[PDB]
Amino acid sequence: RQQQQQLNHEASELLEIAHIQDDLLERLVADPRIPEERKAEIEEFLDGPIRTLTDLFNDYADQANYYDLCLLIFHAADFHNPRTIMDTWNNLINQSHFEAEQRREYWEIVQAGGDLPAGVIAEPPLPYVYVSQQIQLIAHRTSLDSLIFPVNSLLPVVCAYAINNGQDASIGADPCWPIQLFLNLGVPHALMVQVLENVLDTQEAPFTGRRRKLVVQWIAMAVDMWVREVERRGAMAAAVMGSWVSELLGRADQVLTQIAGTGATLRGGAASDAEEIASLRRTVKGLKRSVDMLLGGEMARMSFFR
Amino acid sequence: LETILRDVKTAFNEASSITLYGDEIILVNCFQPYNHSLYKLNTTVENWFYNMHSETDGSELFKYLRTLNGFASTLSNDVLRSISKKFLDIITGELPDSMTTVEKFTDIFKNCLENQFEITNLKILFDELNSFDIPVVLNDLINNQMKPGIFWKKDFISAIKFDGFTSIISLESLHQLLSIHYRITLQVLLTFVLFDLDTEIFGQHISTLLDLHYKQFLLLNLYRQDKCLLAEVLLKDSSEFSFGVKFFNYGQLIAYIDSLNSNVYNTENSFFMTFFRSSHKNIRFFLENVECEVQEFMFAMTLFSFDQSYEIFQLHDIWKDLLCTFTVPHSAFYYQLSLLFDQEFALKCISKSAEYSLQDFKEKQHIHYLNLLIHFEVLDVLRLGHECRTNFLQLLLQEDIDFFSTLLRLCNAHSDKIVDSILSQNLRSCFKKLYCFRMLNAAAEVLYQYILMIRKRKCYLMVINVLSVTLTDLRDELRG
Amino acid sequence: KLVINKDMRTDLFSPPN
Amino acid sequence: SNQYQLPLNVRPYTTTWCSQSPSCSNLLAIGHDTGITIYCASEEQTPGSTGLTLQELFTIQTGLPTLHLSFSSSCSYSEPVYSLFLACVCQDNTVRLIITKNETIITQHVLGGKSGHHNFVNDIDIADVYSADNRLAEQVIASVGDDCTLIIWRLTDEGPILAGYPLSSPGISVQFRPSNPNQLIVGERNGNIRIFDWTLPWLLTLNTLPLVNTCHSSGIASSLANVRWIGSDGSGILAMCKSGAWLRWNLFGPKNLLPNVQGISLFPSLLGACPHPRYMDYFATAHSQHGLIQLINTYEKDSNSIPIQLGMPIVDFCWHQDGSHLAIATEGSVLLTRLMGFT
Repeated sequence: RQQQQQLNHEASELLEIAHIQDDLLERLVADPRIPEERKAEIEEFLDGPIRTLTDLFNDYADQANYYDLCLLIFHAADFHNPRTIMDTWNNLINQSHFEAEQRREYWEIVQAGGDLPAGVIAEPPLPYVYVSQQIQLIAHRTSLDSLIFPVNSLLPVVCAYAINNGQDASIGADPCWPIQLFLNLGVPHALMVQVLENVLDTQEAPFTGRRRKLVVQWIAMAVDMWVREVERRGAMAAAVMGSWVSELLGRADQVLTQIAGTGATLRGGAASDAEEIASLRRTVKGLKRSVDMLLGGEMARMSFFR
Repeated sequence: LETILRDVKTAFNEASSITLYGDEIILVNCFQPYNHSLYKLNTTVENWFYNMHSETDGSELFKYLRTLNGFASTLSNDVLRSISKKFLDIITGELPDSMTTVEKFTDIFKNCLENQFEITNLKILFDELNSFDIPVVLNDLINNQMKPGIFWKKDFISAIKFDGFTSIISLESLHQLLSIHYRITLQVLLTFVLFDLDTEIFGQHISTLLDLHYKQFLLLNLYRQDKCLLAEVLLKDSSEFSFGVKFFNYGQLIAYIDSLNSNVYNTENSFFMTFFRSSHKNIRFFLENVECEVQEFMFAMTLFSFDQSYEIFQLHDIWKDLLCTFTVPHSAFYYQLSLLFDQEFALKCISKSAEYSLQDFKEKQHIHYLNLLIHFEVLDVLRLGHECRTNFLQLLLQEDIDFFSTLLRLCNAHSDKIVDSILSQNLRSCFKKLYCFRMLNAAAEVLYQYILMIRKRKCYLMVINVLSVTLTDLRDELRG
Repeated sequence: KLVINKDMRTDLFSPPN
Repeated sequence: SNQYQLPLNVRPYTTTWCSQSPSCSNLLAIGHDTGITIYCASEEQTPGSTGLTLQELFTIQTGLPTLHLSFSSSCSYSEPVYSLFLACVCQDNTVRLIITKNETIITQHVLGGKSGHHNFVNDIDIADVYSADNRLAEQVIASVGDDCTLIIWRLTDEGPILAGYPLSSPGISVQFRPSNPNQLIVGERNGNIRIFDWTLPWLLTLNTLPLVNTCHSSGIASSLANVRWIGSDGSGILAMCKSGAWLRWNLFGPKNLLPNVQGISLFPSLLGACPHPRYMDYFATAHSQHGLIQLINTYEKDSNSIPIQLGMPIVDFCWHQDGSHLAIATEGSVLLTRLMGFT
């Protein structure tokens, strides 16, 4: 069995590298922004024996700014470097945002009569939709167990992008879209709330001032899903949550009381979000109630008939 | 970095040619594109500044300034900074308005100057100082040289379009002038703290100087904090000259710079604080400084962008939200703060406001408080409160559903209509039977019987104990 | 085994020789 | 090193030994978000590696954050009962003196509002002043803030005497002179350093800004972190910049024309220097953000000694009076570490 596994493992690693190399070669040959003279040179060195991950990264993936394949390379190489990983995530998000904005612009010109730039093939997804498509494609290929998904660093960055680029209600997007994304991808509920707590305590920009209203809304949505999950898992077994989650919702209520007060005394006139915040207060209290009941004994009596 | 920056600058600035801007303006064009040097005719005071260790002759005022610099130049930078700070403190009230001038000067001396200079240089300075007719020289310095002129508009050609060149040349020139002013003002003030100069006779001058020093400091601070912003607020200050200026000779230029000086020493502070808010760190010095009702609120919103902020705000009484809050004018303010930090500050403010207040507002506040508490008792409180929007409560309890159960148990223990019914319905929506029983403490019995329609024995038993016809039936069933 | 070396590469956007 | 945990919900802000009073020098106070906690340091048998362990004695609840903390000479022990006097700064921008018998606050004085500082308070210190007859005549607290004010708060036999003095810039540190309570030092953010006789212009002002050796440019912003007296007669003055640049001046003989010595720490010093209570030439400074501590010798005996590196940020630190032990508060704990060389 040992000799079998060692060969199955060598073939699995070399197959992972080979697919990366094939994805690169195909993309480079098809890229409009690559001169023909270079493409023939790329085809010579990549359509043959499998190359090392260093070369694939330095000589090709990094030169062409294929940041998604850079991340797959950091995964195949067991690359321990959080800072470079996050730099690559930041470049991939920004590159995709600019590409989505460009395609929506070209569209708006068609729907208005103008002419596109020469050699531009004529309702493309909003930028936050194309961005999260990129995150999904990588996650399914790396399985979320990778070091290219440090949720403690990657979730705040994605939330930062949503704020600093208005990927919120103004354009008709769900303001909780970053949370939906990572939950559906299979991030455990406890880890989400744990990170969101750290976002709220440290107050790193842009998560500052009255925009912590949005952080509280994410916490509300995450805890809500967590409660639903626990209730579902209890019914499941008929046929972890600590007091820290309750404390976190209390502080969240205090943040909302602070934001509303500051909003009422702003220069130029009171803030327009008065009832929007009053609603969030009710939701947060409802969640603290549910969490308090579960913590107080209703969680050990979930498999029992009522 | 220090060195490379200096060298790169120096390189970029290598001289290449002369251009006579306007009629008579000496301009030098440098090796690096976008780099030019203007050579500006000095004003009187600037000539004094740039020729301390030279001017053979000089007026009385010059000689006086030279001797003041002769003493002040022996002090170190840390000492001088600590003295400047103290002069700010006199205006800010950090040195209480309650103190006499002599007392503030004594404070300053003991804390900043004592043991920090050579007594020999003090003697030199005192001697030299005794030759001057001080009131006259100070009069000429403050009321002629430094405090600029009232204008009846003296043709500063109004620019039709933004002129970036004259903009930066103006700002840099202003900065040089005010830096020089700053150094002079500080040296004179210094002489006022060191010697027994009648604090009543010179009371006017001293307060003018402390007023001027302060303004100087502020400007210079803003200059190095954000030049673009400073320029923008300083040119949108003058209405007819909103776009900028053109100058074709040295007189027009000097007159424009002086004009800006006037602006600084005399509507500006508000326009600039407003534009800024719409330089975080500086405005702390300058909300401790430049603030000393309106200043209070400014201090609040600035210190929020948390303990100090909340305290000040309460004691007294993003931009869009602030405007809304102002229009509303405590509840609104706290709600806004909570929203903006959504954290400790937020939660605290929200809770405090909610407490001070105690359909939409009520519900929102309640929900917020409950959520915050469950994140960090609260449940039972809110419930009893609202009882004394039913579906809302149904949803809140829906979120609640272990901690919730514990809280309910606690409430029941304490006790030993609408609320009861809602609870029963939610519970009806092992575990289930238990919760139902606990709450109803007939409903229990009914639920158990329904579920039954080891487990059997346990149920029959529980039923019999609770009841203590039914018992007989249960016994017969267990025996059958 | 991966080794990043941004120093000496080959200009991906320039032809050879 | 031995490590002693602070309570789970206690966030430390400040750590200081009671070196100011020999009766109580084994007392350690931690100011945190709900008050001030007192620990006792004892010689266990241990191994004589760290022959010193920490015993947590009690916790004084105040209900709000404590940012700065200073014991007074008035501290005493009795059998058992501790009689404490603490100066500190609270979240409401007040400066307070709290007098206790163990964890119970029997007495409290508060200086705040407009009568107090008009901005953030940056530092505080306390000394006991006795008359000629040698009863306790006054307790004197000095504090500095961002309102460009230095405040001298004297509590006397006939009651409180308050005085304010203006500063040319925000006050960032203050400390009375050792063996001479008549003199004190005040630090301005801008680099100014004031020597002051409060019994009385104020006597002297040095400045570190223009003195930077510039062999290596200390940078554009070299905000003054700290100035402290050194020696037991307060024979010297040490100033440290945020940049790590430090300078030392002595006060005796002949005429003087520059600072006596100057240098630069390997790292920035956000918290400033903590001079050794027994070896004038030595002081400690932290890279608080990465959790390293450099030990510096003024006469260059040092050659970069970094006895302490944690894998965590350092919140504060201070020397035990014995000169070989160090107490360090981190974000969730306090460590007592013994450097064998100083024994």
